Amino acid sequence: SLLNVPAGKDLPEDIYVVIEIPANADPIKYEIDKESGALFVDRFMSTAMFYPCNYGYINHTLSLDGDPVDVLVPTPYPLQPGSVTRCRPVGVLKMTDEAGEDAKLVAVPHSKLSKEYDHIKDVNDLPELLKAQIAHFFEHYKDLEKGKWVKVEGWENAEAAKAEIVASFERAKNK
Amino acid sequence: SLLNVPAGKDLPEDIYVVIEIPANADPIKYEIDKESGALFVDRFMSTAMFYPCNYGYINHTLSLDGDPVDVLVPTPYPLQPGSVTRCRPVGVLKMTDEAGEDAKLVAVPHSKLSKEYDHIKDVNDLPELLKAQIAHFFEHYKDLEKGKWVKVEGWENAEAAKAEIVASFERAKNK
Amino acid sequence: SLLNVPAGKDLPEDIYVVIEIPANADPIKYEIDKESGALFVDRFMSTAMFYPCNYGYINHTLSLDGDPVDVLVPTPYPLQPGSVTRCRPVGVLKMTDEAGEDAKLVAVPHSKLSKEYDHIKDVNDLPELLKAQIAHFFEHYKDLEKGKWVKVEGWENAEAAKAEIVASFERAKNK
Amino acid sequence: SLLNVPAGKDLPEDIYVVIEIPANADPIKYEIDKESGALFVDRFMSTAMFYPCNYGYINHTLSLDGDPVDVLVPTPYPLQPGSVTRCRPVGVLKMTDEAGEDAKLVAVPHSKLSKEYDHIKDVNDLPELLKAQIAHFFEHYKDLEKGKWVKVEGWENAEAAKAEIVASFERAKNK
Amino acid sequence: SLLNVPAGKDLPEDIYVVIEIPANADPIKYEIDKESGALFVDRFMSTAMFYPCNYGYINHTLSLDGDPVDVLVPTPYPLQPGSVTRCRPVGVLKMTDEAGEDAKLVAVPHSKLSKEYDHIKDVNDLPELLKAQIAHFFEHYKDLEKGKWVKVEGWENAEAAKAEIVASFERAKNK
Amino acid sequence: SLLNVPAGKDLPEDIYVVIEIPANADPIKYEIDKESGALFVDRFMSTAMFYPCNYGYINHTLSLDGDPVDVLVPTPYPLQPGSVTRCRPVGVLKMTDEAGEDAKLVAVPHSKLSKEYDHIKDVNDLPELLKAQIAHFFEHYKDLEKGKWVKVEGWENAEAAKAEIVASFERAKNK
Ligand SMILES: [Ca+2]
Ligand SMILES: [Ca+2]
Ligand SMILES: [Ca+2]
Ligand SMILES: [Ca+2]
Ligand SMILES: [Ca+2]
Ligand SMILES: [Ca+2]
Ligand SMILES: [Ca+2]
Ligand SMILES: [Ca+2]
Ligand SMILES: [Ca+2]
Ligand SMILES: [Ca+2]
Ligand SMILES: [Ca+2]
Ligand SMILES: [Ca+2]
Ligand SMILES: [Ca+2]
Ligand SMILES: [Ca+2]
Ligand SMILES: [Ca+2]
Ligand SMILES: [Ca+2]
Ligand SMILES: [Ca+2]
Ligand SMILES: [Ca+2]
Ligand SMILES: [Ca+2]
Ligand SMILES: [Ca+2]
Ligand SMILES: [Ca+2]
Ligand SMILES: [Ca+2]
Ligand SMILES: [Ca+2]
Ligand SMILES: [Ca+2]
Ligand SMILES: [Ca+2]
Ligand SMILES: [Ca+2]
Ligand SMILES: [Ca+2]
Ligand SMILES: [Ca+2]
Ligand SMILES: [Ca+2]
Ligand SMILES: [Ca+2]
Ligand SMILES: [Cl-]
Ligand SMILES: [Cl-]
Ligand SMILES: [Cl-]
Ligand SMILES: [Cl-]
Ligand SMILES: [Cl-]
Ligand SMILES: [Cl-]
Ligand SMILES: [Cl-]
Ligand SMILES: [Cl-]
Ligand SMILES: [Cl-]
Ligand SMILES: [Cl-]
Ligand SMILES: [Cl-]
Ligand SMILES: [Cl-]
Ligand SMILES: [Cl-]
Ligand SMILES: [Cl-]
Ligand SMILES: [Cl-]
Ligand SMILES: [Cl-]
Ligand SMILES: [Cl-]
Ligand SMILES: [Cl-]
Ligand code: NA
Ligand code: NA
Ligand code: NA
Ligand code: NA
Ligand code: NA
Ligand code: NA
Repeated sequence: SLLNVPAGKDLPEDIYVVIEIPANADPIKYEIDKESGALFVDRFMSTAMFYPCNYGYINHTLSLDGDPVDVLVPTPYPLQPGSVTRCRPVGVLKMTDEAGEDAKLVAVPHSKLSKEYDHIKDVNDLPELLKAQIAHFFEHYKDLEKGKWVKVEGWENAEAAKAEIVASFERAKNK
Repeated sequence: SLLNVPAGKDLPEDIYVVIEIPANADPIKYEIDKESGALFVDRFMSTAMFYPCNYGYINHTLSLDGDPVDVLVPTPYPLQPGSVTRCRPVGVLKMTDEAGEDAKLVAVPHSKLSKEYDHIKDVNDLPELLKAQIAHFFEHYKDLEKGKWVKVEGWENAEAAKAEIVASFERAKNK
Repeated sequence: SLLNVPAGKDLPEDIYVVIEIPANADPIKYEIDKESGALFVDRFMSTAMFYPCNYGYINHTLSLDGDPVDVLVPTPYPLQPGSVTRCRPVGVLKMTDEAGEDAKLVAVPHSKLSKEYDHIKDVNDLPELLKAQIAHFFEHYKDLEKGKWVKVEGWENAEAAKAEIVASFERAKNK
Repeated sequence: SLLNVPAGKDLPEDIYVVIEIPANADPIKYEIDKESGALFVDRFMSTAMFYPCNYGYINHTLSLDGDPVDVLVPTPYPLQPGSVTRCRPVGVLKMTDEAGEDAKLVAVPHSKLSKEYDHIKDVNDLPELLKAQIAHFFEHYKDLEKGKWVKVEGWENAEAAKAEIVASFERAKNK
Repeated sequence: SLLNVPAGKDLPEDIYVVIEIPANADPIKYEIDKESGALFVDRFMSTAMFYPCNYGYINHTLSLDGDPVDVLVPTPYPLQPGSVTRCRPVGVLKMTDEAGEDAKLVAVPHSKLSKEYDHIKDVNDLPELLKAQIAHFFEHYKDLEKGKWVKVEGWENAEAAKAEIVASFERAKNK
Repeated sequence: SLLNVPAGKDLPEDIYVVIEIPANADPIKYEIDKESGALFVDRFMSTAMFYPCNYGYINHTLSLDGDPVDVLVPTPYPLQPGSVTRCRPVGVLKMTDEAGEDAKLVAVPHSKLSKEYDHIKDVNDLPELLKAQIAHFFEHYKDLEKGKWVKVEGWENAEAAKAEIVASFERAKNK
């Protein structure tokens, strides 16, 4: 099932991301259920916003927030919910929510899937417009949901992203 | 797998529906296979009709027709086949087919997913147009399939819907 | 051409809206060009937001901002850019932008097109979620465009909407 | 504008059809307005049905019902509303509605656009499933609209279709 | 899971195909992973081409190339990735790639799903345009991927397709 | 109508392109008719290929092939057929077809529509993958259409593109 997919072929540079929400999609927040492996509806979003990239997680990781590491994956065409993509981390957006710190990584399709993103090596290589759009999304998408809130802090580099992956992989392994 | 998803967090008011057919979709009737959990094509429909809401079933239920309880779920945007949505029953359409009685429940997204449908408490609160469209769909979608037929009987209330859920949950539990 | 379509069969209660941007669409702001009648791209929006309803204008009207009256039209399914829909005003959102006051009307499909929206008679009958989503959209969609900004003021009723239509129709007639 | 497009390069075998409603579309009945050339919404259909082929009319024709000849055009992919396709008539479905007789022609893409439909020479060459789906659509799509109704009579051949085209072209020419 | 679906109810005439890539889709080559049953991205294709039919495989088969038998399934509407369709083989396209011979079967929806394809009994009954489009796709889709290449050889009949199914089913059974 | 749209606000650097075919679309080749301004179907393409960018022309230009200048416009989201986009030329692909030389320009959305493409100043700044995909498309899309053929020659720079625009604008002006 999706529950058995590796974290990656060679973490932290070569990872797999399980997609929950496609790019360019309707505002339905899906989440894989840890017990069943099934895709559940978490929310029908109240804001007229959409996730700016495909969105999902790295299996077999455990962040300090109790969930697997969250990742945004830009692609040329939107991915299927429940599919798995090989990727390479390039940066991370830090933010604070009602529960504490959080982080949203950005990882690009691995070179074996396409050469398209090979030129993006670190966070400064992501388009400025894309980074601004991502920050604005996380800052505002919960504006109409009482109880949940997000304050965006700022971007960090690929080494910071990779550190989150390794820390969270080792935490899961040792759980 | 989808085979392991609960009937609901607190039946009959708080249920899960496993979606087989999205709203606003092409006329492909999908059904989850009980053995494998996979989504199979049942039919490429002959009529130029579409399911009027997302359509699926309540897992771990057994109706007198030998299948899990059938449910229609209105949503703001169409759901993914194979996804699971938390919902609240509000009414039921009774009908007769080539095999006997049947029923098609209507359940709305649970308040935790969105406040949108909180105002729909019972069958009289569903829009008249939606109810008429649903009845017309079930009356006619099999008009060109020899062997299968449906005669729509009429709507009943949320208590009737809830009774079907409980009866069919207890039948499954006791199988 | 679109340039020759009436303001309405019986203003201000029975109007036509020329659609520029569909509901549930990609974030491309289109505008009809007054000279040619053609649909031009105004902007590829920087924010990950979408217009919450179909959006367009009432032909043969002139508001104090120099443009025809702006209208949002909820529909069951998204409309085609460049199409024309008969509608009935129900409310108006007032706002301030870099140039001055503005207003975004809401008008629902006319009863002759469908009975669906007949129950919405005034602004209090629009769903609260929809109104909040609309306000949030206009408050934030220009957050990443330097030079353009919007501060949302608040909703007014169908009589206020109708007054804007009549004032702007008479201004155009007298230009 | 669309108002100036010919009936055809060589009627009745080689015609142009102005498309109003795409195949595989949402249930929005569009109609071109004779005065403006603009695409208007006629109806948001109440039934959960869709037009089985692209649907439109032959310009510069006048049938006994006061409108241009109505035509269904099967294509491999859905057409744009307002576009024009070169086609060849192959058959006609006769029907009675609240106003009198009507007819819905079927015309296939001309050989110059594609060889795909060259094998369909007459009404017996259309797939049986397609013909049944078309008849069922026209029989039922107005089932929930009070005031409008349709009783389907039966299919006739390409010569019958061609006769309707010629009669209606000559009626328009002589208006 | 998808891993447990039969090869077919009555091979080689009555088979199941697990769909990986829908018809009319974006150029994302998906493949089910043998270990997990999950849908992985194999490639973001470099060419502006799309798979001409739905594409997938027959479970519990093993061809000489080490993978299950590959099958193209024409349908009236595109299928969901990960869904399963009952079908009937009608022909096979032979080709050579960087690793050796290959074959791409064509199988049509089984009569129980629809009567639409019952008239296609053998390879000569497939439309010429469809066969040419399929051959051209496989000849060119890898033109921009270094390392992978395809030279199309030619079509063979339903008996040849059926022989591949049986040989590959027996090879798997005996592994 | 579309017939009255300028070539551009300040040719050759600041042009308008009238879109005929969206990005990421079905394989339907549309062309605006010079007489009517309407969008006609030219071809239902036989190959399983799609135009790699939005495609259209510069109005009020006349190339040596008798038609307005042809332009590809990359955008973040596909454009509407018949819409008009302000753009800036960056390069040109030269090719030979059954009638003689041809050229396909590439122009990016103007800075006023978005900052996204400001970094693309000349042909070397276009992604290599995109350029290869475009060349491969034009080399192969007519492979199954008898009578029409294309041999791709190679790319030239923004000055070459601009020269084509000016030459063809002056030819039209002087017709
Ligand atoms: Ca979308
Ligand atoms: Ca998560
Ligand atoms: Ca969080
Ligand atoms: Ca997290
Ligand atoms: Ca915030
Ligand atoms: Ca649909
Ligand atoms: Ca069922
Ligand atoms: Ca039944
Ligand atoms: Ca049942
Ligand atoms: Ca019936
Ligand atoms: Ca959308
Ligand atoms: Ca405006
Ligand atoms: Ca303004
Ligand atoms: Ca205004
Ligand atoms: Ca603001
Ligand atoms: Ca559709
Ligand atoms: Ca008509
Ligand atoms: Ca009629
Ligand atoms: Ca008629
Ligand atoms: Ca009838
Ligand atoms: Ca497509
Ligand atoms: Ca395979
Ligand atoms: Ca191979
Ligand atoms: Ca193979
Ligand atoms: Ca080759
Ligand atoms: Ca597409
Ligand atoms: Ca051209
Ligand atoms: Ca040419
Ligand atoms: Ca040219
Ligand atoms: Ca060539
Ligand atoms: Cl792992
Ligand atoms: Cl993306
Ligand atoms: Cl990589
Ligand atoms: Cl349970
Ligand atoms: Cl729905
Ligand atoms: Cl609830
Ligand atoms: Cl007027
Ligand atoms: Cl809407
Ligand atoms: Cl009204
Ligand atoms: Cl004419
Ligand atoms: Cl069609
Ligand atoms: Cl022909
Ligand atoms: Cl088996
Ligand atoms: Cl297909
Ligand atoms: Cl069969
Ligand atoms: Cl000009
Ligand atoms: Cl593009
Ligand atoms: Cl510019
Ligand atoms: Na909030
Ligand atoms: Na039947
Ligand atoms: Na701004
Ligand atoms: Na009726
Ligand atoms: Na290659
Ligand atoms: Na050719």
